[PDB]
Amino acid sequence: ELQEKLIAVNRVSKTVKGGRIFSFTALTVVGDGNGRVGFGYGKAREVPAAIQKAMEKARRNMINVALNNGTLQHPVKGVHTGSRVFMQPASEGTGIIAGGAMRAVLEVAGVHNVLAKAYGSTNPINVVRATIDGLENMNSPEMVAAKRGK
Amino acid sequence: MLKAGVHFGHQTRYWNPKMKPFIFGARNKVHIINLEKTVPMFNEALAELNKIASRKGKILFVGTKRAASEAVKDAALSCDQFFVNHRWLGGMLTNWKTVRQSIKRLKDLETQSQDGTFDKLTKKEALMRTRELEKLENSLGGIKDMGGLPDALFVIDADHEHIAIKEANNLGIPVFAIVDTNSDPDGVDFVIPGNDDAIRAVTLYLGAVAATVREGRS
Amino acid sequence: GQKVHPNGIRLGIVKPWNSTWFANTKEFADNLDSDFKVRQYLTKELAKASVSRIVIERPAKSIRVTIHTARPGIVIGKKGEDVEKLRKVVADIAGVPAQINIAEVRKPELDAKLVADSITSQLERRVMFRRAMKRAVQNAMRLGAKGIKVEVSGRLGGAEIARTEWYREGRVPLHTLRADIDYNTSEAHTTYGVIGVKVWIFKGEI
RNA sequence: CUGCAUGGCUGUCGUCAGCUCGUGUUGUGAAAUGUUGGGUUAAGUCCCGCAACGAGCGCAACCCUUAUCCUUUGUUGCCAG
Repeated sequence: ELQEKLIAVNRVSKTVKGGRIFSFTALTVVGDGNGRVGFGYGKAREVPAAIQKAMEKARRNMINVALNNGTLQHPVKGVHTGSRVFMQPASEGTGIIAGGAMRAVLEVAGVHNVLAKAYGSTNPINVVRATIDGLENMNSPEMVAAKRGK
Repeated sequence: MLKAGVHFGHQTRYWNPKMKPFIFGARNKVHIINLEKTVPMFNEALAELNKIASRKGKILFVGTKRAASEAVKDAALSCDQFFVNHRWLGGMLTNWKTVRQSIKRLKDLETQSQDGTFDKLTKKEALMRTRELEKLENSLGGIKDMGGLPDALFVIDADHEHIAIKEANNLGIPVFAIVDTNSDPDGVDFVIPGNDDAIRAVTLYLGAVAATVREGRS
Repeated sequence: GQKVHPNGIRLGIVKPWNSTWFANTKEFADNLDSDFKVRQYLTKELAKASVSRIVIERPAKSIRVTIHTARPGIVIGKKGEDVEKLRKVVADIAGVPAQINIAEVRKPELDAKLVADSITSQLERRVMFRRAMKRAVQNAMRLGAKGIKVEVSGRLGGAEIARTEWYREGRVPLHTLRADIDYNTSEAHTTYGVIGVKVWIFKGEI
C-alpha cells in the first residue's frame, strides 16, 4: 500500500520574441509510508509530463527519519528560503489538520498525526523543503539521552 | 623488486615535497624509492582493490598516457576490468546519465549480429554493419558491460590523468595511482610505487595488479 | 481552421488516385454517380474484411478493382473462389466484365482507417480513452512512423458533456504539402453519443 | 448586411535562421549553461577549442531548369564528305 502523492502545480508563462510560451512545474512525494520520506521536482510543457518527471525524481530521492511508533515526541522546526515550518505532536482528535502542502508529506513518512504551520513563505517548493528539514532535524530519546557516557 | 640491482627512469636532482618520504637516495644517478617498503606499500592498496572487486565493485583503468594506451587491454584480457584510453574532457565520466544512450545503441548491434537475419546479404550488414559495431567497440566497448559509474578508478600518472582524477572527485569515486619521482596525491586516495614511462615494465605491472579483479569472481 | 479536407483536396497529392475514369462531359454527373454506386454494393461484402482502401479503375469496356486488406483469407472464402462475389456485385451494376486483385496491407496497426477502428471498438467497450489513445500511438511509433496524432471526441471517460482531447508523438506535418499524411474520421454511434476519433499518421515525405 | 458567426481559398515577417524530443551540469527558483569564447559564412553556417551529447526539423543537399560535347533520328529540313 505504497502511495504516490501530489503537493502542488505551477504554470510559468513567458513572452518570447513575438507571442508566448508556457511550462508547468509539479512537486510530488513517495517515501516509504514509515520512517522514510522522499520528494521530486518535475518541469515540462504539459501538466501530466511535469507530474511524470516529478514521480521519476521522487522515487529516486530518500531521507531517513529518527522515527518510532509512527509519531513525534518533541516540537521541531525546519527552514528553507523564508518557509519556517514548525511542527507540534497532535493528539485526542483529527490527525490532518496542518498546512495544505504538508498533508501528503507527513503521510508518506507515516507521521500524519502532527499540527504544522509555515510561519513565513507559503510557496509549496519552499514549504516542502522546510517540512523535510524538520523531519531531518527530529531525533529519538534514545539518542538525545544516549549522548551521555555509558 | 630490483633483482640484479638495475634502476632507470626520470629525474636526477629534482623531486617534489609530497614525494619526500618515498625516496631513499639515488641509483644510476636517478632518485630511488626505499626497496624495503616498495612491496608492502604495493600489497596494502592491492588488497583493498581485491576487496572492492570481491563485493562486485567494478574497476575502471585509465590508460591515456602512452605507456598504457594498448597494454590496458593487450596486457589485461583475462582480468575482468574496464578501460578508457581516449582523450578526456569535461563530462567524460560525469555525463553517464546521458552517455548510457550510446551503451543502449551498442547492445542494439550485438543483439543483431549473432542472428542469421544479419548474414543473408553479401555486405549490407555482414561487412558494412560489422564495420559499424567494430567502430563503437573501439571507443565504448571497454565500458559497455559496466553500467552506471565505477566503484574504483586506476591511473598511470596523476599529472596526465588529472581530468580523470577531477571527474572521479566529482562523483566520489576512490582513486588509485602509480608514483615514482614527482607526484601530487591531491584527489588520490591510494598510492603505489611503479613505472609510468617504460617500454617494457608497465605490461607486467598491469598483470601484477589487474588479475586480482578476476579473483572477485570467486 | 486550417484543418482542411484530407479525404478531399489533399488525397490527390503524392498519393495514387482511388478512381480513374473517362466520360462524355454531357453525362459526367451520371458517371460520377455510378463511381459511388459501384462502391455502395461492394463495401457490404467487405464488412468484416479490415480494408484500408479500395481502388476502382474504369478503362474502356472494362472495370478493375483492387482491395487493400489486413485479412486476405476472409475476402477469398471457401476454397479461395468466393472472391468472384466481389466481381458479381459490381458487374451487375456496370453491365461489363469486372476484374479483382487482393492486395496485402503492410503493418495493419499503422494504417489510419484501421487504427481508428481499433480505437472505436475500444470506446464501444467503455475503456479509458487515454489508455486506448496512448496504446495506439506506442504501438504505431514502434512499428515505424516519424510521428502520429490522435484526437477523441464525445463523452470522454464518463464526462457529462461531449468534449475533445488529443495526444501526439513525433512530427506531424499538416501544413506541408508533400507530407503523404494518412487520415481517417470514425464514429461509434451509441444511445448516449456519437463518440468520434480522428487520426493523423506521418511516415515520410513524397 | 456581416470575415464583428464559420470552413475553404490564401496573404505576411521570408529563404528569415531558427524551433524541439531523450538527456547532463547549476540555482530556492524565474531560468541559466550548452547555443558563451577564437576564426568564418548565404546561415546557430562550417571549423578550432571547451561541460556537454545524441536525435530530429528548417538551411544546404533533394526536385525543376539553362550555358556545351557524345550517341540515337534523317523527312518535303541541312549539305560538308
